[PDB]
Amino acid sequence: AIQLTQSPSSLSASVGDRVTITCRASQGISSHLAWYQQKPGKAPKLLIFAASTLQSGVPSRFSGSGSGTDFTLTISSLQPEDFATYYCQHLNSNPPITFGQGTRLEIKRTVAAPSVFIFPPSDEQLKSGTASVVCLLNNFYPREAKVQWKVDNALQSGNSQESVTEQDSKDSTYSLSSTLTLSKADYEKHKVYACEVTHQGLSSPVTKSFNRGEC
Amino acid sequence: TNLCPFDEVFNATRFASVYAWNRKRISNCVADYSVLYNLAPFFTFKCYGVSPTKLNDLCFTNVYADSFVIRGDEVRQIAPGQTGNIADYNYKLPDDFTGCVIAWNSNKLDSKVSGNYNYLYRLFRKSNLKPFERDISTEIYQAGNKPCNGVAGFNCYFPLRSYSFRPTYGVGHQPYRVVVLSFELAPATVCGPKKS
Amino acid sequence: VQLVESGGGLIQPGGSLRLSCAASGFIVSRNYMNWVRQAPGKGLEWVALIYSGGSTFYADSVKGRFTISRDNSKNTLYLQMNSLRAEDTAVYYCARDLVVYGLDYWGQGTLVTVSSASTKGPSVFPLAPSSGTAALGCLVKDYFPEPVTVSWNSGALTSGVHTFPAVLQSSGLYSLSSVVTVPSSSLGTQTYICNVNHKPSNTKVDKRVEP
Repeated sequence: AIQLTQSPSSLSASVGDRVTITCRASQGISSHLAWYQQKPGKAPKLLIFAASTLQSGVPSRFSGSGSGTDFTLTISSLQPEDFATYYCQHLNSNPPITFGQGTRLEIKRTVAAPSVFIFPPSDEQLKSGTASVVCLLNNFYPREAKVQWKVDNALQSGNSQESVTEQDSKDSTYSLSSTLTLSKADYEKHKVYACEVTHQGLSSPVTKSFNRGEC
Repeated sequence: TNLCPFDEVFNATRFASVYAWNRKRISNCVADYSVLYNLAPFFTFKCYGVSPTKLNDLCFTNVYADSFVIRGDEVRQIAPGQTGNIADYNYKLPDDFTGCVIAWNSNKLDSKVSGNYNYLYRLFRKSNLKPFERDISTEIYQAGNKPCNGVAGFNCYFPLRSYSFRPTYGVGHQPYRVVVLSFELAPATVCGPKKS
Repeated sequence: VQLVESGGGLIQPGGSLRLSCAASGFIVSRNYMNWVRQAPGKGLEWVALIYSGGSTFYADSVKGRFTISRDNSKNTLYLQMNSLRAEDTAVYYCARDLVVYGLDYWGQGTLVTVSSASTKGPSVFPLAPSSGTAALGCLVKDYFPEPVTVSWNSGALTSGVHTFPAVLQSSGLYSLSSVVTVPSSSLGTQTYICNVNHKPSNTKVDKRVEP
């Protein structure tokens, strides 16, 4: 049936900027269109319906614009919390309702380098049969950060496994979690366990390390 | 035996909104359909419980011509045993319907470029319509347990919507005048030419 | 005011499952109600629709296997799912529909995850802080399927916490890790413990974090 396409797919913008997302329909539908906001891990929230009118309970910096076959959501005074994925919908009177594929809106901010931390396994865990070292990079920007595990200054690959948060609603900062996983055999074969963070907000790669069976 | 005022139903000025459909009663006349040759050539024509060309050679007690405007993509619901907001809250044919359905594009007739907000359909209704039932009320629809009584508000919705017929639209969205002939078989008073 | 749903989880391929979403502020027997699903990290996909007068409609991808019901008495809407193929894995949302005015109220989500794999509770291991602001937390290893719920002091500690997206180890098992930054001046007096609920296996587990 009708087809809805949003542009752009991804989008980065700085607080206070006027941002415009667009929704294009492959058929002129008069003003039967709704805009939805979906913050991560949450249901979507209706912002705009009738393609221009503002739903109740929604901030006024949301311009419902467009008509005919091309529409734009314009947020004017961009805000940190307004990081979400933005969807448009065909408000059709007949069943098969369709949404756009969505736009991911990422906030831009100033460089902030990560607090680094490192957590040797638990004797609890060691009693099981594997061990799990864990490095952590807290509250930084931008996403792009290099984490290098070193084990007696020998670099490890393959057993690492990173993981990132969603940009923060309050401050727009990511946090990262690396996890080196070795059997207790390979674990006791080494003494120094280090984690070396290279980031743009750091002038020199920070390291945080411990020693097996110490402190 | 005289002719039937079909041309008076089609060549008729304008049609009712689907929710409040017209029904002209027909009795004492002859079923000649070549009258309809001339119009926007009236292309969509399907019958149920009766065969085409067996019509000029049949007789029924009473005959009804229901008329209304709907948008094109919704014409598939004017048929027995359909669902959709039209087949359910505006105009329902019975499952055993015997009769014919006729529909022509009226984009040239009922589309203002400013938008024709005169054609209306019921959007909100508690229950389905019984076949050949008409709901005219514009009572405020109570979507919550909290009663509405006049105020259009949250969980208090007025139940009709304009069709907004614009000539630009993709053809699914364009107006269609529709006439539904109900063939009901008392002494018979509506027959075809081959029985005059 | 509210729409609250329940009934998803792990289930084999070909199996069957019945979601249910219950309503506050409006009777479902009076409104157009929808089930919309969202595949993991994919977009939105409409799935079923029930009219106030009971007429149902389905997306082809689910036609003839799903059946969207309701119960006027309990004021609740259902979604019975049979012949469950594996592609059906997603978050399932119910929603109230005001057709021309949009879907104004939504549920919270329930995750139907359809895999031939076997449920498996996690295990929790502490992350003792570095003996300014000293960070500490919990690890949660080798469980299935998603998700797990993680709280710090049963909802007390909420600022500066970050819980990480589960990663899928080569062992086909998830493992994630929650952390918080607290003042260095509280690590010996204040007692910190994370709470892990894993509904899919009935695995509720608490464990303290000490230097």
